[PDB]
Amino acid sequence: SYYDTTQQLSLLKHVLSEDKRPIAFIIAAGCPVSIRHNDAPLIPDVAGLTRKISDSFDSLLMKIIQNLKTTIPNPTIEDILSYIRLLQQIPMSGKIHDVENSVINALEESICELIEEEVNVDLPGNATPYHKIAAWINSINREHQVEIFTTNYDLLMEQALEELNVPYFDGFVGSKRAFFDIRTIEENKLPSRWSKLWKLHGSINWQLDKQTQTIWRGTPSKGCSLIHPSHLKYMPYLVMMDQLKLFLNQPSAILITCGYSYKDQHINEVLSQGLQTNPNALIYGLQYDVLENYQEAKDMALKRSNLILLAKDRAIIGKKEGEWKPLFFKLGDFQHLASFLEEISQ
Amino acid sequence: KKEFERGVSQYPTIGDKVHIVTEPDLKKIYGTQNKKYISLGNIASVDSIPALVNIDTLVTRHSAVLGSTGSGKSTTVTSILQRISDMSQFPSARIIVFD
Repeated sequence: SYYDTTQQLSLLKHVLSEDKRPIAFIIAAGCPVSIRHNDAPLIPDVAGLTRKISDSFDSLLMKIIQNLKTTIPNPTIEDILSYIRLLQQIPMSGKIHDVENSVINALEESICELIEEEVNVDLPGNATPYHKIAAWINSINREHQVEIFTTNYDLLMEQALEELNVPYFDGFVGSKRAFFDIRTIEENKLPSRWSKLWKLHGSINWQLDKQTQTIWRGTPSKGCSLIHPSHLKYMPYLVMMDQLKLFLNQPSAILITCGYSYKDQHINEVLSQGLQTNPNALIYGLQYDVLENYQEAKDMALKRSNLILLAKDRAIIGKKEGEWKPLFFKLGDFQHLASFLEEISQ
Repeated sequence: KKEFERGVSQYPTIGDKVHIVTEPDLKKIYGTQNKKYISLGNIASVDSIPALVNIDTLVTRHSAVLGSTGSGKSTTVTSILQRISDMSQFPSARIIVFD
C-alpha cells in the first residue's frame, strides 16, 4: 500500500549498470515538450498540433470533426489524417461532405506542409537532454548495443547524436538516394558498435517517390512527406514492429518508455504480447502526470506482472497499486531523467 | 494456510528444490494479527515490511540497548521513546529517563 522512491531509484540504477542485459528506449512526444527554446514550447504535444490545426485550417473541416466525433472522443492529428486517407481510398468519396472531391487532396497537402514547416525547429546548444543521452550511449562499450525507438516526426535525435559523432544505423543504406534496405535488417549481421535507431511513426525527411513504388530517405522536399501514422499501402511499419517484437523476446531485456502516453493501440498490444511471451522481459513505464489519467496503462499493469508503471503521485508495481512514501518521483520529467542518466554515466 | 509457526514437521530429502523468499512471503513471515505488536521500523532487505515488536514483553520482562558511541544509539533510543509514548495511541504513558 506504500512505496519508497529511493529503493526504486536504487533498483533502476542497479539495472542500468549491467552490460549483459540488452537495453532499449522509447522516446515519445512527451520528451520534446519538456525543453523550451523560446517562450513557447520547442515542439507542442499532440493537443498542441490539434489546436494549431483547428485555429489555422473551415466548414468542411468542422463537418469532418463532427462526423468523427459522432462515435469517437476528442480527436488527434492521426485520427483526422487516417480519416482523410480512408476517404482517399474510395474514388467517389466527395459526396460524403458534399464537396465533390478533389479538394480534400489539396487540404491534406496543406496540412502536411504546415506540419512539416512547423516541426522543423532545429536543436539548441549542446546543453540539450538528448546530447546527454547520446553521451551516455557511447560512454560504455556494452556488448549488446542499445536500440532506440521514436514516435516523433522531427529529427532531434539525429542532430543530437551527430553533434557527438557516434555509430548509427536507421535501416536506410546509401549516400545519394539512401534506398531503404530490408535484408540487412533481417540478418542482423552488424558489428556491436553500430547503434540502432528506428522511427515507428515515420519521419519528415521520408519521401515517397511513387513510379516504381519505392521508398527513400534524404533531403526533405516541399509538401512531399511520409508522415503517415500507419497507412494502408499494399512496408517499414510491419517489419519494424516485427523488429520491436523480436527484441522484446530476447532474454533479460529492459525497455524504458519516457514521455509515452500509452494512447496508441497497436503499440500497447505488441508490448503486451511481448511481455506475455517472455516472462523475463521487463518494461519501465515512466510518466509525468497523475496515474488516474492512464487507464490503458493501469489495465496493462494489472494484467502483466512484469510491467512497472511509475507516476508522479502513485505507482503500481506487480499488480498492486500504491502510493509514494512522504508530488514525488520527479524522474518522469525528461530533464530529470537526462540528468540521472548523465550522472550515472560517470 | 494458518500462519508461520516456528519448528518444522517433516525434513526435506535429497533432491528437493530450493527457492528464494519473495516479498509477500516475507510479509507472511514477519507479520502478525495481534494488537499488542507495534511497528518500530523496516526490515533491511525490503522497506515495505513493518518491524512488529511486542510492547508488553518489552516493558514487563525487560529491555536493553547496546552499541558503540558512533552507531547513533541516542537517536535510536529517542525514536523508541517517542514511538512508545505517542499521544494519539498511548495517552497514559509513564516514562522516567535518568539522563
